[PDB]
Amino acid sequence: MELHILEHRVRVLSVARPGLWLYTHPLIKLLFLPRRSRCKFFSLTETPEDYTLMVDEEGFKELPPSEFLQVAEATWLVLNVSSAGVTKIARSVIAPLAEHHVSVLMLSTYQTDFILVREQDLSVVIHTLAQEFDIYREVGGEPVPVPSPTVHPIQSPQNRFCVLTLDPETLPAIATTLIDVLFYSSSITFFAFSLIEGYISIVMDAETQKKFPSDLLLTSSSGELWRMVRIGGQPLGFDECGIVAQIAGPLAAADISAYYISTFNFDHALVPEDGIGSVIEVLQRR
Amino acid sequence: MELHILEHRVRVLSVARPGLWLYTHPLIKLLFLPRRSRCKFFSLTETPEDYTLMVDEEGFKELPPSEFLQVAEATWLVLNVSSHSQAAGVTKIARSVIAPLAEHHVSVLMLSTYQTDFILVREQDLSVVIHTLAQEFDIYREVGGEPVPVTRDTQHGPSPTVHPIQSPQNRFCVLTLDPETLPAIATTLIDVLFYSHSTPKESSPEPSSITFFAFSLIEGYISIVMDAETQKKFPSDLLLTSSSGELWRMVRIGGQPLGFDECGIVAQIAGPLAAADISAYYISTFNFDHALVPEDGIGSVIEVLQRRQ
Ligand SMILES: NC(=[NH2+])NCCC[C@H](N)C(=O)O
Ligand SMILES: NC(=[NH2+])NCCC[C@H](N)C(=O)O
Repeated sequence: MELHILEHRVRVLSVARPGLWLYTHPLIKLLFLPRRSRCKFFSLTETPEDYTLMVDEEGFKELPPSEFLQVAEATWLVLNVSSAGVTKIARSVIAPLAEHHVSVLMLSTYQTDFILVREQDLSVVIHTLAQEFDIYREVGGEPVPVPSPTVHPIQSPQNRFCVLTLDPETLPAIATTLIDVLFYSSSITFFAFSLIEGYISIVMDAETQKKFPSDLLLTSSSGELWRMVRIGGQPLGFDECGIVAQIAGPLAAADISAYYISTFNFDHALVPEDGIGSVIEVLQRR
Repeated sequence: MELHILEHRVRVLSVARPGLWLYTHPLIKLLFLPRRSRCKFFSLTETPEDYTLMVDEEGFKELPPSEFLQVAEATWLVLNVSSHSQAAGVTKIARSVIAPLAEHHVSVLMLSTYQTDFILVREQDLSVVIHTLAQEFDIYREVGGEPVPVTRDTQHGPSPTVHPIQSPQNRFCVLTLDPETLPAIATTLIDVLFYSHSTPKESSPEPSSITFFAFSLIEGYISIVMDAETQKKFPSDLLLTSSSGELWRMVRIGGQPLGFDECGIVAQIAGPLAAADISAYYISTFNFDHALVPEDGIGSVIEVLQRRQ
């Protein structure tokens, strides 16, 4: 098993909903126009609270400072396990990093699971994981060999979610709908779009999927729908460890698959829709 | 022949290039989202100076005031002559519409599109317009999308002058599009309009290039005026031309910003072009006027227009 430190230096941002209009011009650029910036890591998540942006240093330069725009304190590095679910790395990655006081942010996409850590913790990350993983650093597309735990409240909306991908050539065909959804539109709004290393991933409501032109959004498991578990009552911050470990741990022990996405304020786990009853019950035992 | 007063009340605006960030949200909406606006008249023209908007009262509400937004005084009414019974465009109406309105001191704004030629007049001038044109035209007013017969019914700018002209070397296309195919060109249209390098604002009788891009959605119909080089950026089988071979040269009519009060600017261009039977589309922007003539006729046009007095 290999751990890869990817060639991305990511900043974590919050755009306040009343001030999204101001970032329309830079965000349209990052969403749709790859020749217009050197951005290679772009992730946008809409929640009721805010729009969460995970973006590299180059994409970060597109976004001017304002009262509507929060920036998390550190530069984040991106981790990836190779040879689509967080359950499989709960014991090997998530729990050991939580135990060694390394704070994470999660980004599950259609393609793979990204684990983000702060630049300051890389030495601790390597030390913790060098024994189990062959650790590689991505340079020029080539692999090169190298704050107190709390039980958090959980809730599940009735929304049914799809984890989707797209042929990068067909992105222009969904542009107007994606613009409409993002900038102009128990229930909780959740919309995630990411463009990472040319790969498109979209997390979407079943009702929102109806708005898109047919036969463009692709998935290997068509009709596989996911229920959301929202994690935290208060805003979670970026210092507290063991939050992902509280969720992925019991789910791995029950052998239930999960996507995991961290927003600026809250954590979000996606579980198979018919297994939601088992999931709530399993997590109730912490 | 008939003259139709269309069912539109228009405001004329200028968004300065440095203020594009503030207006991207309202502009994208008006361009691509017909369900989210009651707007039935939207015209956007990119120049090096600005973005000129001609928009109805409903679309006008989407645009908040700022140091980057300039709005003309008047509410404008839209006139149209359907004439298909020889030279094309505003040349068809130079003698019948444009010259008489100038003589009776009615200031105009022109918007030639793929479909037809729109003549914009200030609301306060409608009585004079009808009186000037009733003898030649059967005048109708659009009410609920149906024609209704019209039987009822001081200068504050600079003196009329001969305005300096220049002809940029760009080759322009007048294009339409199936409205159902607008989503397919959206990203390219966005890229061209809002994210491209434009020609500097800072003389030449024939400059190499000027930035000029016109898009309009009026009563469901799309019109695009575009550089021939710019056309290559778009996907292949979507833009519709109706021309095989010959394109259009711009004559920019300028000097000082033309304002909205001086009359006889369109007349001093369209009048001689009619006398020389040259096809002309004519687009007014916030600051300047733009005549499009057949590219092979450009030498004749310049020669004709330099005999103005
Ligand atoms: N803003 C957030 N979503 N914070 C929670 C992320 C997970 C937490 N830092 C952990 O290491 O377990
Ligand atoms: N802003 C302008 N483009 N003004 C010039 C428009 C033509 C002028 N008002 C005329 O009646 O002849």
